[PDB]
Amino acid sequence: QDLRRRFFLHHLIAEWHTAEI
Amino acid sequence: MTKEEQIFLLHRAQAQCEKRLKEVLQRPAGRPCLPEWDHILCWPLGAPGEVVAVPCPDYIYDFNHKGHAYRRCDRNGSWELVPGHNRTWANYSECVKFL
Ligand SMILES: [Zn+2]
Repeated sequence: QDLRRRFFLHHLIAEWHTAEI
Repeated sequence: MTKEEQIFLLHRAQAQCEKRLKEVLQRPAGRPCLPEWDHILCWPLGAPGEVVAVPCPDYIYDFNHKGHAYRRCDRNGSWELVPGHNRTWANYSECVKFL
């Protein structure tokens, strides 16, 4: 789960951080 | 921290957000931005017309816990959308390294 935890956060941040800026 | 452990803390932080939202509705005043849960953290009451800054939540392992996430609360009391899109504006660039 070393990269599984980080890649899960990729999804949260991708659709979280809505400032395309 | 494992993936499933991180998901459990998110569910815990989501439960405390529902409490803070159910309580602020029980004690209303003015027209501020209401608490929201955006699947990451719980945005608090926002002063109308100002940028709202929240510390990067310490229950996220991959976050820089010394930075801040930011939202925009307009003078109408609603969280500002992204210009040109139907999504609430939020800047998490201080929390993560890949932004
Ligand atoms: Zn994926």
